[PDB]
Amino acid sequence: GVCKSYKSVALVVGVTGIVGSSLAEVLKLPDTPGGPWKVYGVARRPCPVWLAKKPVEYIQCDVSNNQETISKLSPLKDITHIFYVSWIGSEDCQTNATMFKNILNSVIPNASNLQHVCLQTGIKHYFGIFEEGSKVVPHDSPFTEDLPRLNVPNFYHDLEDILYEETGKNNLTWSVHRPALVFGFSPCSMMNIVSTLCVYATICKHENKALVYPGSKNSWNCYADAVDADLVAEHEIWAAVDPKAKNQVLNCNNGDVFKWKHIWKKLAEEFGIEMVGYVEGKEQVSLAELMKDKDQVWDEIVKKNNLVPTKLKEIAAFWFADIAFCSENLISSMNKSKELGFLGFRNSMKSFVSCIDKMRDYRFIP
Amino acid sequence: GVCKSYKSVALVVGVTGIVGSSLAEVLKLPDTPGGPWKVYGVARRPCPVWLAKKPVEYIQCDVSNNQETISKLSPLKDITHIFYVSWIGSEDCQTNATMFKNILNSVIPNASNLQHVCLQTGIKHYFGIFEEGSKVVPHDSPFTEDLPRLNVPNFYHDLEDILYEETGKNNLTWSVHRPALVFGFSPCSMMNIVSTLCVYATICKHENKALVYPGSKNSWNCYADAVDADLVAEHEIWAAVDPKAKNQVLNCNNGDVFKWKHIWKKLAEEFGIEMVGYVEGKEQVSLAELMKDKDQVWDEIVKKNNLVPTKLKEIAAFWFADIAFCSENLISSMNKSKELGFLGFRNSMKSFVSCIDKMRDYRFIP
Ligand SMILES: NC(=O)c1ccc[n+]([C@@H]2O[C@H](COP(=O)([O-])OP(=O)(O)OC[C@H]3O[C@@H](n4cnc5c(N)ncnc54)[C@H](OP(=O)(O)O)[C@@H]3O)[C@@H](O)[C@H]2O)c1
Ligand SMILES: NC(=O)c1ccc[n+]([C@@H]2O[C@H](COP(=O)([O-])OP(=O)(O)OC[C@H]3O[C@@H](n4cnc5c(N)ncnc54)[C@H](OP(=O)(O)O)[C@@H]3O)[C@@H](O)[C@H]2O)c1
Ligand SMILES: CC(C)=CCC/C(C)=C/C(=O)O
Ligand SMILES: CC(C)=CCC/C(C)=C/C(=O)O
Repeated sequence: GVCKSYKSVALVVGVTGIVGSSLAEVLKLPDTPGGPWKVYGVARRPCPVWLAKKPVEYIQCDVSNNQETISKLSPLKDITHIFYVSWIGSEDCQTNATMFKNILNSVIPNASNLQHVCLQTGIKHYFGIFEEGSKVVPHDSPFTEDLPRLNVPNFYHDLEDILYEETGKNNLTWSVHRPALVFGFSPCSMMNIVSTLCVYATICKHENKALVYPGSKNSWNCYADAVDADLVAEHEIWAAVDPKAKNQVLNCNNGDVFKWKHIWKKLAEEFGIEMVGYVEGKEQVSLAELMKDKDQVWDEIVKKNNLVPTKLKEIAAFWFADIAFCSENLISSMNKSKELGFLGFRNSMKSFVSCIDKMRDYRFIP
Repeated sequence: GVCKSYKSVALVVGVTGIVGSSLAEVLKLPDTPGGPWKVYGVARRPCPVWLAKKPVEYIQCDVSNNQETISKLSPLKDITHIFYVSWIGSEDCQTNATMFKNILNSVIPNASNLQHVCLQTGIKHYFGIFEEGSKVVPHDSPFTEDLPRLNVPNFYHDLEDILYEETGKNNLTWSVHRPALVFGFSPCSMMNIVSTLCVYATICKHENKALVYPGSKNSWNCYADAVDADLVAEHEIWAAVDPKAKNQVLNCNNGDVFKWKHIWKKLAEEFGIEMVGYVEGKEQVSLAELMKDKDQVWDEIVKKNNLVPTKLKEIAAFWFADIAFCSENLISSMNKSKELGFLGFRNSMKSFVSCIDKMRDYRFIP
C-alpha cells in the first residue's frame, strides 16, 4: 500500500502527560483543524498499554539526553508542528531548558516543512514557583498576558527565551500557552488533581471513611479556575493552525470559575460516600502526610477492582493537592484568546465529572 | 410612499432605561437578528432630545395606568416581540406587577402576529431585595438558573408568574433574563453605576479633590461581574429570534470577572485625577451622604461644560453605588446560555471604559 497522506504531522513531546494524552486523542479526530494529522508521541517510559491502543507512533526517548534525541528524532523529516507539553518534574531551570533545546536542535535541521512550535508553560508565570525557599510577591489577578516576568528563577523564562530565539532564527511561528490547573485523565502525570482526589476518595471509600476535606478555609470558599485537558489541546491546535493566533502568549482556562466547596460535594456523590466539608476554625492538614503509608492499600485496591496497575505516587500527587488547597486569587483571563476568535470553553463542574467518568472508563480508578 | 416593510416589530417597554436605550440602538442595526426591526419605545416622561434623534417611534405612556395603556398600545396591531425592560423604581410588588399585566392585557388581544415576550429581571432573584427590613439568607454562588426562589416578596416572582400564565394561555413563547450589574449609558436610569461613578469623579475633579474610594474592603478586593447593556440587548434579541433559547430562564453577564480595585484606577485615569484606593482598617462611608448637598454643584458643572441638562439624582444613584460597595459573592454563571449556543461576551474592563466614552460622546458627562 502507498504511503498514507497527512495534511499535518505533530511531534507531541510528553505524550503520556496530562495534556499530551489529550492531544493524542484530539489530533486524531476527523474534524480537528489541520487534519488529517499524523502523530509522533514522545515520552521517556515504555509505551503504556492504554497508549498502545491509540493511532499514535510512540517514540521512547529521554529528551534530556542530546545524542539520544538526535538519534531518535532526526529521522522524522515530515514534522510540521511541535507541541512541547513536557517538563522534567522538578523546577531545575537548566534540565528543563536542555530538554526543550534538544527537541529543537534535533527537529529544526531535519524537518523542512516545520511551521510552528507550541510551548506549554502555565499560570505559575504570574505567581512564582513551588520551591519552598522562594519568598516572592506574586502579581495580583485576574492574570493577563501583558504582566511582566517576576524576579524569580522560573524555568518558564528560559523555555520562552529558547522558543523566541530558535523560531526567530528559522522563520517559524511560535505560541506560548499558559494553562490554569488542568482537569485531565492521565495516570502518568506528575500533577493530576482529578486523579489525585479520585484516589483519595477511593481510599476513603475502601476504608469506610468519609471524604474529609483537608484544605484551608480560603481554598474552600474562594473562586478557582481550571482547564479541561481537551480544551488545552484545542487551544494549542488553534494556535498551530490559525494565522490570528501566531506569535502570541495566551492563557488557557475553561472560561468560568468554580469553588472547591462545590467540587467536593460532587466528588463525594460520585463515589457514594459521606463528605465532611471545611470545618470552621480548623487548620489545613497535609494530604501528603495522610496518605504517606497508603501504597500497599492502593495496590490492594488495584487488585480487588482489577484496575490498570499504577503505583500510588505515580497516579496521585498529594503534595499538589496540598498546594491547590492553600491557594487563592489565581484566576486568569481568557479575554485575549476570545478577542483573537477562540471561543472554546467548558463548564468546569461538568469537566471535573467528565474526567472522573473518563478515568473510570480507562479502568484507572473504580 | 408605500408602507415600509419590517420583518419584526418590537415594543420596548422602558426605552429610556439602561437596557431599553441600548435596545433602541441595537434593534435598528442592519445585521441584527430578526431585522429589519421597527421599534416602538415606551416610557413615562416626554421623549428626551437624545432619544428623539433615533429611528424609534416614541410612545409616552404611564404603563401603571390600565386605561392609558389600552388607549396608547391597543392600536399597535403589528407588534411581534415585547421587551419588558422596566420597573417602577420601588420594590412594591403589586405596582410592578400591574405595569407588566397592563402591557400584556393591552397588546395580546390586539397584536395577532405577536410571538414572544422577553421579561428582564436580574440577579436579585438569587440573593434578595434592597428593602432594609428584609433579613434573608441568599443562595451561594456562582448563581445558576436551577436555584429555587428565595422566601422573600420579590416582585420578580410576580412578573414571572404573570409571564408564564399569559404566554401559556395564548401560545406565545417567553424568556426571563437575569442580568448582572449593568454597565450602560442612559442618564435617565434609576440604577446606572457607571454614570454614578462618572458623576462622582467629575465632582471630585471640579473640586480639585482626589477620587476617594468610599466602599468596603471586601468589595474592593472581591471578584465582581457585570453586563454591558449592548450584550443584554443582544441576549434578549437572541432569545426573541432563536428557537433554542425559547421558554428559558437565562442569566446574562459579560462572561468574565473584574475587581472594583482595578476599575477605580481606570476611573481615575479616565478623569486625569489622583485616586485614593481602599485604606486598610477604614469602614465604608456613604457616598449618598457625601453627595447629599451637591445638586447645585452638578448644575454648575452642567452649565460650565455645556452638558445635556440632568438633575443630579436622575443621572446618578449614589445609594446604588453604596450597595455595590458592600456586596460580594454575587458572581452569576453564563454556562446555560453558552451551552444553548449564545457565545456573546465583553471584556468588562473595556466595557466600563466604553460606557465612559459613550456618555462623553452623548455630552451626559465631561
Ligand atoms: N498539570 C497541571 O495541572 C498543569 C497546569 C498548568 C500548567 N502545567 C505545566 O504544563 C507543563 C507540562 O506539564 P504537565 O503537567 O502537562 O506534565 P505531566 O502530566 O507530568 O507529563 C509530563 C510528560 O513529560 C514526559 N517527560 C518527562 N521527562 C521527560 C524526559 N526526560 N524525556 C521525555 N519525556 C519526558 C513524561 O513522560 P515520562 O513519565 O515517560 O517521563 C510525560 O509524558 C509544565 O510546565 C507544567 O508546569 C501543568
Ligand atoms: N440597572 C442595573 O444595573 C440592573 C441590573 C440587573 C437587573 N436590573 C433590573 O432590570 C429591570 C429594569 O430596570 P433597569 O435598571 O433597566 O431600569 P431603568 O434604567 O431605571 O429604566 C426604567 C425604565 O422604565 C420606565 N418606566 C418606569 N416607570 C414607568 C411607568 N410607570 N410607565 C412607563 N415607563 C416607566 C422608565 O422611564 P421613565 O423615567 O420615563 O419613567 C425607564 O425607561 C429591573 O427589574 C431591574 O431591577 C437592573
Ligand atoms: C492552584 C494550583 C495548584 C495552581 C497551579 C497550576 C499549575 C500546575 C500551574 C503551572 O504549572 O504553571
Ligand atoms: C452589586 C450590585 C449592586 C448588584 C445588583 C445588580 C442588580 C441591580 C440586580 C437586580 O436588579 O436584579
